[PDB]
Amino acid sequence: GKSHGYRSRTRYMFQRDFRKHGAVHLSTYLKVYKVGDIVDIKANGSIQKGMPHKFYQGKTGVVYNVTKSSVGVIINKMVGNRYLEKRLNLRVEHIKHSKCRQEFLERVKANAAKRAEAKAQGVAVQLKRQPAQPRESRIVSTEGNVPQTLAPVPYETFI
Amino acid sequence: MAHFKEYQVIGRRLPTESVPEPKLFRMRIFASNEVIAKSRYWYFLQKLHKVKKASGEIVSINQINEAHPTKVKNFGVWVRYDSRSGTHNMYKEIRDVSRVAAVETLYQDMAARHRARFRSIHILKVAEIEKTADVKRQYVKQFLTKDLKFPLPHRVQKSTKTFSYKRPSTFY
Amino acid sequence: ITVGPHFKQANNFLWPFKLSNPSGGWGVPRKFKHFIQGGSFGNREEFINKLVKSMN
Amino acid sequence: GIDHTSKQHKRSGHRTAPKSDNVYLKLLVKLYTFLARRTDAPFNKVVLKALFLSKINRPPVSVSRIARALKQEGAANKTVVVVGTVTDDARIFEFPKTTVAALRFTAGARAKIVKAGGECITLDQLAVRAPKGQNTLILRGPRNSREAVRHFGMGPHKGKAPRILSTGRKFERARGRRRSKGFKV
Amino acid sequence: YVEAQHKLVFVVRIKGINKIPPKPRKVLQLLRLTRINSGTFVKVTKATLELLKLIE
Amino acid sequence: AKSKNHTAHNQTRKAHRNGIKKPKTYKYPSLKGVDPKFRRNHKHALHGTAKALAAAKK
RNA sequence: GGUUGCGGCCAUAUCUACCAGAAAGCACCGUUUCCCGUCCGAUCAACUGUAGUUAAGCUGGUAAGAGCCUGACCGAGUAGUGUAGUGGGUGACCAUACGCGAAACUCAGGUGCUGCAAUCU
RNA sequence: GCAGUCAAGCGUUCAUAGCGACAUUGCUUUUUGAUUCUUCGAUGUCGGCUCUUCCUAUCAUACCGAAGCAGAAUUCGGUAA
RNA sequence: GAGAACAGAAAUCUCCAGUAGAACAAAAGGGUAAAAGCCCCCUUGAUUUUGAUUUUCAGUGUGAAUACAAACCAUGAAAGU
RNA sequence: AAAUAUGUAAGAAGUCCUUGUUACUUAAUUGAACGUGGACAUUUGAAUGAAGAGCUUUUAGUGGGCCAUUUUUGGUAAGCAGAACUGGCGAUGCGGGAUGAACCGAACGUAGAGUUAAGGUGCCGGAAUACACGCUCAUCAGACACCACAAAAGGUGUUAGUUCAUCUAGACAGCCGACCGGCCGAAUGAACUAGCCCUGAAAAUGGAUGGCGCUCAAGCGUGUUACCUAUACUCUACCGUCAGGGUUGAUAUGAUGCCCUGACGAGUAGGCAGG
RNA sequence: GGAAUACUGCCAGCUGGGACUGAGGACUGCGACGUAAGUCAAGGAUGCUGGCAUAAUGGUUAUAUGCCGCCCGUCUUGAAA
Ligand SMILES: NC[C@@H]1O[C@H](O[C@H]2[C@@H](O)[C@H](O[C@@H]3[C@@H](O)[C@H](N)C[C@H](N)[C@H]3O[C@H]3O[C@H](CO)[C@@H](O)[C@H](O)[C@H]3N)O[C@@H]2CO)[C@H](N)[C@@H](O)[C@@H]1O
Ligand SMILES: NC[C@@H]1O[C@H](O[C@H]2[C@@H](O)[C@H](O[C@@H]3[C@@H](O)[C@H](N)C[C@H](N)[C@H]3O[C@H]3O[C@H](CO)[C@@H](O)[C@H](O)[C@H]3N)O[C@@H]2CO)[C@H](N)[C@@H](O)[C@@H]1O
Ligand SMILES: NC[C@@H]1O[C@H](O[C@H]2[C@@H](O)[C@H](O[C@@H]3[C@@H](O)[C@H](N)C[C@H](N)[C@H]3O[C@H]3O[C@H](CO)[C@@H](O)[C@H](O)[C@H]3N)O[C@@H]2CO)[C@H](N)[C@@H](O)[C@@H]1O
Ligand SMILES: NC[C@@H]1O[C@H](O[C@H]2[C@@H](O)[C@H](O[C@@H]3[C@@H](O)[C@H](N)C[C@H](N)[C@H]3O[C@H]3O[C@H](CO)[C@@H](O)[C@H](O)[C@H]3N)O[C@@H]2CO)[C@H](N)[C@@H](O)[C@@H]1O
Ligand SMILES: NC[C@@H]1O[C@H](O[C@H]2[C@@H](O)[C@H](O[C@@H]3[C@@H](O)[C@H](N)C[C@H](N)[C@H]3O[C@H]3O[C@H](CO)[C@@H](O)[C@H](O)[C@H]3N)O[C@@H]2CO)[C@H](N)[C@@H](O)[C@@H]1O
Ligand SMILES: NC[C@@H]1O[C@H](O[C@H]2[C@@H](O)[C@H](O[C@@H]3[C@@H](O)[C@H](N)C[C@H](N)[C@H]3O[C@H]3O[C@H](CO)[C@@H](O)[C@H](O)[C@H]3N)O[C@@H]2CO)[C@H](N)[C@@H](O)[C@@H]1O
Ligand SMILES: NC[C@@H]1O[C@H](O[C@H]2[C@@H](O)[C@H](O[C@@H]3[C@@H](O)[C@H](N)C[C@H](N)[C@H]3O[C@H]3O[C@H](CO)[C@@H](O)[C@H](O)[C@H]3N)O[C@@H]2CO)[C@H](N)[C@@H](O)[C@@H]1O
Ligand SMILES: [Mg+2]
Ligand SMILES: [Mg+2]
Ligand SMILES: [Mg+2]
Ligand SMILES: [Mg+2]
Ligand SMILES: [Mg+2]
Ligand SMILES: [Mg+2]
Ligand SMILES: [Mg+2]
Ligand SMILES: [Mg+2]
Ligand SMILES: [Mg+2]
Ligand SMILES: [Mg+2]
Ligand SMILES: [Mg+2]
Ligand SMILES: [Mg+2]
Ligand SMILES: [Mg+2]
Ligand SMILES: [Mg+2]
Ligand SMILES: [Mg+2]
Ligand SMILES: [Mg+2]
Ligand SMILES: [Mg+2]
Ligand SMILES: [Mg+2]
Ligand SMILES: [Mg+2]
Ligand SMILES: [Mg+2]
Ligand SMILES: [Mg+2]
Ligand SMILES: [Mg+2]
Ligand SMILES: [Mg+2]
Ligand SMILES: [Mg+2]
Ligand SMILES: [Mg+2]
Ligand SMILES: [Mg+2]
Ligand SMILES: [Mg+2]
Ligand SMILES: [Mg+2]
Ligand SMILES: [Mg+2]
Ligand SMILES: [Mg+2]
Ligand SMILES: [Mg+2]
Ligand SMILES: [Mg+2]
Ligand SMILES: [Mg+2]
Ligand SMILES: [Mg+2]
Ligand SMILES: [Mg+2]
Ligand SMILES: [Mg+2]
Ligand SMILES: [Mg+2]
Ligand SMILES: [Mg+2]
Ligand SMILES: [Mg+2]
Ligand SMILES: [Mg+2]
Ligand SMILES: [Mg+2]
Ligand SMILES: [Mg+2]
Ligand SMILES: [Mg+2]
Ligand SMILES: [Mg+2]
Ligand SMILES: [Mg+2]
Ligand SMILES: [Mg+2]
Ligand SMILES: [Mg+2]
Ligand SMILES: [Mg+2]
Ligand SMILES: [Mg+2]
Ligand SMILES: [Mg+2]
Ligand SMILES: [Mg+2]
Ligand SMILES: [Mg+2]
Ligand SMILES: [Mg+2]
Ligand SMILES: [Mg+2]
Ligand SMILES: [Mg+2]
Ligand SMILES: [Mg+2]
Ligand SMILES: [Mg+2]
Ligand SMILES: [Mg+2]
Ligand SMILES: [Mg+2]
Ligand SMILES: [Mg+2]
Ligand SMILES: [Mg+2]
Ligand SMILES: [Mg+2]
Ligand SMILES: [Mg+2]
Ligand SMILES: [Mg+2]
Ligand SMILES: [Mg+2]
Ligand SMILES: [Mg+2]
Ligand SMILES: [Mg+2]
Ligand SMILES: [Mg+2]
Ligand SMILES: [Mg+2]
Ligand SMILES: [Mg+2]
Ligand SMILES: [Mg+2]
Ligand SMILES: [Mg+2]
Ligand SMILES: [Mg+2]
Ligand SMILES: [Mg+2]
Ligand SMILES: [Mg+2]
Ligand SMILES: [Mg+2]
Ligand SMILES: [Mg+2]
Ligand SMILES: [Mg+2]
Ligand SMILES: [Mg+2]
Ligand SMILES: [Mg+2]
Ligand SMILES: [Mg+2]
Ligand SMILES: [Mg+2]
Ligand SMILES: [Mg+2]
Ligand SMILES: [Mg+2]
Ligand SMILES: [Mg+2]
Ligand SMILES: [Mg+2]
Ligand SMILES: [Mg+2]
Ligand SMILES: [Mg+2]
Ligand SMILES: [Mg+2]
Ligand SMILES: [Mg+2]
Ligand SMILES: [Mg+2]
Ligand SMILES: [Mg+2]
Ligand SMILES: [Mg+2]
Ligand SMILES: [Mg+2]
Ligand SMILES: [Mg+2]
Ligand SMILES: [Mg+2]
Ligand SMILES: [Mg+2]
Ligand SMILES: [Mg+2]
Ligand SMILES: [Mg+2]
Ligand SMILES: [Mg+2]
Ligand SMILES: [Mg+2]
Ligand SMILES: [Mg+2]
Ligand SMILES: [Mg+2]
Ligand SMILES: [Mg+2]
Ligand SMILES: [Mg+2]
Ligand SMILES: [Mg+2]
Ligand SMILES: [Mg+2]
Ligand SMILES: [Mg+2]
Ligand SMILES: [Mg+2]
Ligand SMILES: [Mg+2]
Ligand SMILES: [Mg+2]
Ligand SMILES: [Mg+2]
Ligand SMILES: [Mg+2]
Ligand SMILES: [Mg+2]
Ligand SMILES: [Mg+2]
Ligand SMILES: [Mg+2]
Ligand SMILES: [Mg+2]
Ligand SMILES: [Mg+2]
Ligand SMILES: [Mg+2]
Ligand SMILES: [Mg+2]
Ligand SMILES: [Mg+2]
Ligand SMILES: [Mg+2]
Ligand SMILES: [Mg+2]
Ligand SMILES: [Mg+2]
Ligand SMILES: [Mg+2]
Ligand SMILES: [Mg+2]
Ligand SMILES: [Mg+2]
Ligand SMILES: [Mg+2]
Ligand SMILES: [Mg+2]
Ligand SMILES: [Mg+2]
Ligand SMILES: [Mg+2]
Ligand SMILES: [Mg+2]
Ligand SMILES: [Mg+2]
Repeated sequence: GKSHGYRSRTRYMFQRDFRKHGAVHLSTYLKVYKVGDIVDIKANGSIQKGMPHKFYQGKTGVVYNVTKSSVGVIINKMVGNRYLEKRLNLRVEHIKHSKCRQEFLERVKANAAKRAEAKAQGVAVQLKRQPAQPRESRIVSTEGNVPQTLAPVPYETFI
Repeated sequence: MAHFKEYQVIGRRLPTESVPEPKLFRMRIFASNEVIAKSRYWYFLQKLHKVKKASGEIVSINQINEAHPTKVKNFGVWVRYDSRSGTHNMYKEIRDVSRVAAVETLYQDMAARHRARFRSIHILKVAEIEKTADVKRQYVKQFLTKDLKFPLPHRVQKSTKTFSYKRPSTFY
Repeated sequence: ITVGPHFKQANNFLWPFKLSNPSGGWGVPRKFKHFIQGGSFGNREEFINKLVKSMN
Repeated sequence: GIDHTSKQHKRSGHRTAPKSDNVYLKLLVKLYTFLARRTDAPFNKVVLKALFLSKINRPPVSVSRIARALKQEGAANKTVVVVGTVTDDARIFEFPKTTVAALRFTAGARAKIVKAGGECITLDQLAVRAPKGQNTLILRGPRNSREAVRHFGMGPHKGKAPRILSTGRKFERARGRRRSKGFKV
Repeated sequence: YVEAQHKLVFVVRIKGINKIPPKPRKVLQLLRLTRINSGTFVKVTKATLELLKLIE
Repeated sequence: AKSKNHTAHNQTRKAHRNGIKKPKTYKYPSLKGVDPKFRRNHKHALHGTAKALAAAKK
């Protein structure tokens, strides 16, 4: 018979890390989650209550609810062809605080402060990001570095 | 790997804030063009130092013409090559008027008697044989003798008309 | 050629170029080996000009 | 050969002229096709499209729906346009004046429109008075009020209504309709 | 003198439209080469540079 | 007799014809599954901030 | 800077040995009426700060120390792996092309950082 | 089922005249399985008799090589269907 | 490991060591060390109400589960659970 | 502890300032949501593409599948059984692989001209009995992916190469008075490696590198050019389909028209349309 | 030391030979040569000459020749079977 129950195949997945076990520290409990927070989901084996199904491990979603010990998180999973809307009630030991968006705020805020530099001066803005570029012409000095010339090495057995 | 050129190919690791001015490295590469030679370069350098082409850059590439191209020379050729069951090293001697012409005939010989395609051959060193009498392989020595004359018997002359009106002769 | 600020829309304005097969062949026996090995199929760098021009 | 990034020889879903044969309807279109082409008026385009609609897409615009729209701030005097038939509604009492340009008006609609001293304009008359359709208020009847649209998308837990012939008890209230018999929906 | 690396590249698709894996197949569409022997210009950047080489 | 058992072959293909859609989001999402005594008190917080504009405008 | 109450991270903080520790604090320690807990005032409780003490707990240093943390074109562009050909090989396997790229090894360095409060030559 | 290779051992002595353990590379499809492609609007199902032809992995016969071939006999092998 | 009348391999008592090498009904895996283990004290949240969510899924049923609300209780100095 | 594959974000539904509501929440004008009024756009906050974006109803067939590369289970194995990803066959002709469901190339309205792919260019057969360096002589040589098999083990056949030993302090063969010497005058001895070929290599009608036949190939390895021709690519004419635009202001004989423009065209089961 | 030459590449450098095509049907466009009158190769072929009615040419049909082409219908993963 085939065996498909809830936590099957999670053996290595829900394991706590080598030399990290026991009680979970207080940074996890001392974190505040309001609605709209974008959180990463990773289960914790020490806490059995209110933990994600193994699917949502690694997924990231926006918390839609805040309750006593848990936060409801709305997540998007695909079934057939579409994404339906899943909402999980998960405890805080299983919730991270996602660094995905965090930098975007530190981007916008730096963008508005560089806007005042075109307001107080009038130079061109260059706000939107541009990907890495072909580089450029340069000159490489032979001074103190003269190219040392290599050949291929023959074949010899090392054992 | 078609009809051959020699290239000085000079390349280096990319410079870092830690280390500006990393060391330049030069290889002489026998290839058919600059795209292969540049690629050929990174092939061996990745067999020598820790560099990718992604991590490095090429500083220069320059063709090297023969200095005395109408002067007959005797060449030593050091070759590493993989064979069907193993990979081994060889010394061969080639007599020609350039290094290119000699590498050109090098790869054919490695194809003809050892079945060695280009990809399985490394050219370790190719240098001119300084004197005579330092020439090892005897198939070169035959043409080193004093006042060397030989015939070319049994002359076969390509025809044009598909029918010919006399029994031909080979007499040269 | 200079790339520059409006290259996105200047290039996008351009319909993709319909070209004939190379006049005088592809130079190789077999196209789908890489340029470095057997010819065509890859970045041939400056050698794209001899090809594209013969496909024009 | 092409690797096609979209489907060949696809036609757009929209109609072109109506499916109806009514020779007068076909004329009003010949009018407003011309209008919408040679004007800047977006109203003519809108009326043109709405002339091809099917009786399910042109639900009756009730007179009370016209009246409440005149109680809109700033639209009070505008001549209202309905590209379909207009119905009488006894449920109101004091109905204002205006003029209403429609395809058809029910007998109660027409006669009661005029009792308040107003005109029933017919769409070409409206076109001549308002070639750019200016100071016009276009009204639409509800198309989701329909019977058939009540049964659409009938799933478990969708709270829709089933196709059903008789109705009462004994009819589809037992197993699956309550926690007491089977499950509920 | 080490030249500036090239900012501009020309890509002509030399393969037919048959039997192509999805991720390359989608890329060739996004570079607007859906037909054999057709070509477009591409601005070289580590964004599009990865669109090449995957299309190689 | 014996026959096939299962496959996923061709299903990615079928699911990419019309497929894969998107979550089709709106502003003002549904409140489904939110604390009752939030959504209870939240009613009266809005019930009251109504009168505030049923006064101010006059 | 030491020291303590509550800490964050939870070995650069652990282990083993051996020394050093002024001031204050911590302890160790005296007490067995009362609340209180045990077979046993050992742990727990209460009284006292008085009778005594750095021996220990504790804090530091020392160790070609264990472990742990860190670095590197150390090994290694090696193992593996993504893409490719009407590449090689009877095969097993293997090379080359465009890319991604380890762990062991080795050399090297480091051995808690720090919050709120209080207190002390 | 048939045959290689290595050669510890057998053969008084002596690996290999003739053999051959441990292993290991194979061929064959007159064995049996494994499979279920063909045929279930039907390919007559055992054996024999009769007759032809093909195979060779040769029982005899022709010519040979080897022997632990004196002769005689035998054995191993080659060209041989 | 080192130690005590009979007391021996095995009885009960002691100290030191001991990251879990034990225990948690059971299959196996995960999880737990001032505990989730051992032991003791008190209790009946194995209760009421009725919705939502996860797995399986057609996003039906069923089984099992998670986070709440509204009561009414247990426990503890309490926060809590 | 990878590679590959995988969830999320990259804005006007944004970032903030203020302070009204409530029965929730707090030591509390603490919060929590939800509002009022207000600050900022120009690269509006990566690339690339968009043949337009969203939405709804209904209904056919199907619900035996199979194949290739790769990852992969059972099995000695199978043209065997069973999974993963993609591509295909089925449902599909075309050029190539002689032959062929699935391979390579390329997918198809009617045509002309050009050029090519995969594959080829002695003759069958369109296209160099082309150029170049070697190798190979087989009393079944060999001849090109899928593919229509051969292995261990041998070869004093021939070819290149490796290692160790001897040799100008004159060796090794040879002639001359084991060893030594004279002349000679540059190699020698052994163990190896892998190319082509040979042995290994036994089946039943007569037979198949596709066929003739090819031996400094018309074979094998390698290089360089010319050339041949697909329903593919480029240019143009024509038929149809879809899309966008103009137009009864007219003066006849069609506004379902007339006219301009761009793209596209495989198809079984099946749907629909125009006939 | 001063060239030459090869090789690769550019010219909005000048010229010779061949092939297929001539869609459209007053004028509207953008141009170029012009001191100008005006001319042009500038939003699709015109000029000239000849040849043909016992007929040139075009359709059909039979035969021949080069290359090609398995029996439809059906079920089937797969049928010329
Ligand atoms: N800025 C002028 C605007 O004009 C508008 O009205 C006029 C037009 O601008 C508008 O024209 C259409 C509009 O109907 C439709 N719903 C949207 C469409 N984009 C508009 O078109 C507009 O944009 C397109 C594209 O850039 C231009 O080609 C066109 O010239 C322009 N008018 O419709 C009206 C004419 O039919 C409004 N009054 C208002 O938004 C504003 O005044
Ligand atoms: N209009 C004509 C009348 O219609 C009647 O039917 C209409 C109603 O009377 C009938 O409702 C039945 C009713 O028959 C019967 N005597 C009482 C019953 N509670 C009603 O049922 C009502 O509640 C049930 C749920 O409990 C709903 O399913 C139903 O739609 C609702 N009408 O449902 C119909 C409306 O939807 C009779 N069937 C018919 O014989 C009579 O002529
Ligand atoms: N047993 C026979 C065969 O063995 C094969 O075994 C192959 C695999 O085990 C392994 O192949 C790996 C492959 O798994 C992985 N996904 C990609 C990688 N490039 C391959 O690598 C291998 O093949 C490439 C081919 O060019 C060689 O360059 C490389 O040296 C070799 N290690 O190496 C073997 C081939 O060298 C296959 N499993 C399969 O074809 C079949 O089972
Ligand atoms: N019988 C009288 C005589 O004896 C003769 O003597 C022969 C026999 O004694 C013996 O022959 C044997 C025979 O016995 C046995 N049954 C068969 C075996 N193959 C034969 O073997 C002999 O003959 C064959 C064939 O000629 C040879 O190939 C073989 O080398 C030989 N030893 O060896 C002699 C031949 O070598 C013959 N039998 C016969 O012709 C002659 O007239
Ligand atoms: N990317 C900016 C966008 O701006 C949008 O804003 C658009 C609308 O919200 C705003 O529309 C206003 C409307 O709010 C208000 N209640 C009525 C007013 N007449 C509209 O105005 C708009 O539409 C009218 C009518 O066509 C035009 O005449 C006028 O030009 C236009 N501003 O006009 C804007 C378009 O001009 C949206 N907020 C959103 O899609 C997005 O943030
Ligand atoms: N509960 C009633 C509500 O209270 C609101 O006020 C409460 C909060 O919303 C308000 O806080 C405001 C906040 O509204 C606004 N959107 C942002 C602002 N920074 C906050 O201010 C807060 O932080 C600052 C320091 O940063 C403190 O000095 C201040 O006391 C504090 N209330 O302070 C109050 C307690 O924290 C408003 N008055 C209003 O919406 C309503 O009356
Ligand atoms: N043109 C015939 C060539 O031989 C190939 O086929 C050859 C093989 O099929 C066959 O080889 C078999 C071997 O399988 C089986 N053991 C039986 C037979 N004794 C062998 O034959 C072989 O004999 C020896 C090697 O043993 C070789 O010298 C000989 O050339 C070869 N025929 O011999 C055929 C003829 O030599 C192909 N037909 C073809 O591709 C190739 O060009
Ligand atoms: Mg199982
Ligand atoms: Mg883990
Ligand atoms: Mg980990
Ligand atoms: Mg529990
Ligand atoms: Mg070049
Ligand atoms: Mg190095
Ligand atoms: Mg050397
Ligand atoms: Mg070796
Ligand atoms: Mg040497
Ligand atoms: Mg040689
Ligand atoms: Mg190699
Ligand atoms: Mg001649
Ligand atoms: Mg002659
Ligand atoms: Mg003659
Ligand atoms: Mg040509
Ligand atoms: Mg070719
Ligand atoms: Mg060729
Ligand atoms: Mg040309
Ligand atoms: Mg051309
Ligand atoms: Mg087409
Ligand atoms: Mg409504
Ligand atoms: Mg409604
Ligand atoms: Mg409901
Ligand atoms: Mg009814
Ligand atoms: Mg019941
Ligand atoms: Mg029940
Ligand atoms: Mg580049
Ligand atoms: Mg582009
Ligand atoms: Mg780049
Ligand atoms: Mg069955
Ligand atoms: Mg089935
Ligand atoms: Mg089953
Ligand atoms: Mg559809
Ligand atoms: Mg005491
Ligand atoms: Mg005490
Ligand atoms: Mg001390
Ligand atoms: Mg240490
Ligand atoms: Mg450090
Ligand atoms: Mg292969
Ligand atoms: Mg690589
Ligand atoms: Mg990546
Ligand atoms: Mg890295
Ligand atoms: Mg320490
Ligand atoms: Mg047999
Ligand atoms: Mg013996
Ligand atoms: Mg003997
Ligand atoms: Mg048997
Ligand atoms: Mg069968
Ligand atoms: Mg059978
Ligand atoms: Mg039959
Ligand atoms: Mg049968
Ligand atoms: Mg019969
Ligand atoms: Mg019969
Ligand atoms: Mg019978
Ligand atoms: Mg039988
Ligand atoms: Mg025989
Ligand atoms: Mg015999
Ligand atoms: Mg017998
Ligand atoms: Mg003997
Ligand atoms: Mg005898
Ligand atoms: Mg006898
Ligand atoms: Mg025998
Ligand atoms: Mg016979
Ligand atoms: Mg222990
Ligand atoms: Mg252990
Ligand atoms: Mg328990
Ligand atoms: Mg267990
Ligand atoms: Mg455990
Ligand atoms: Mg622990
Ligand atoms: Mg409480
Ligand atoms: Mg307030
Ligand atoms: Mg675009
Ligand atoms: Mg359907
Ligand atoms: Mg069905
Ligand atoms: Mg069926
Ligand atoms: Mg099968
Ligand atoms: Mg098969
Ligand atoms: Mg096979
Ligand atoms: Mg089967
Ligand atoms: Mg299978
Ligand atoms: Mg896979
Ligand atoms: Mg395939
Ligand atoms: Mg198909
Ligand atoms: Mg096909
Ligand atoms: Mg064919
Ligand atoms: Mg074949
Ligand atoms: Mg074919
Ligand atoms: Mg391929
Ligand atoms: Mg010919
Ligand atoms: Mg070939
Ligand atoms: Mg073969
Ligand atoms: Mg066979
Ligand atoms: Mg062989
Ligand atoms: Mg061999
Ligand atoms: Mg040999
Ligand atoms: Mg020998
Ligand atoms: Mg030899
Ligand atoms: Mg020497
Ligand atoms: Mg000699
Ligand atoms: Mg030698
Ligand atoms: Mg045979
Ligand atoms: Mg033959
Ligand atoms: Mg052939
Ligand atoms: Mg012959
Ligand atoms: Mg022959
Ligand atoms: Mg031929
Ligand atoms: Mg050759
Ligand atoms: Mg030629
Ligand atoms: Mg055609
Ligand atoms: Mg139109
Ligand atoms: Mg069609
Ligand atoms: Mg189609
Ligand atoms: Mg059809
Ligand atoms: Mg059909
Ligand atoms: Mg018709
Ligand atoms: Mg000079
Ligand atoms: Mg000079
Ligand atoms: Mg030139
Ligand atoms: Mg000129
Ligand atoms: Mg014309
Ligand atoms: Mg003009
Ligand atoms: Mg002029
Ligand atoms: Mg002028
Ligand atoms: Mg003029
Ligand atoms: Mg004339
Ligand atoms: Mg005729
Ligand atoms: Mg035929
Ligand atoms: Mg049938
Ligand atoms: Mg059948
Ligand atoms: Mg069947
Ligand atoms: Mg079928
Ligand atoms: Mg089957
Ligand atoms: Mg059939």
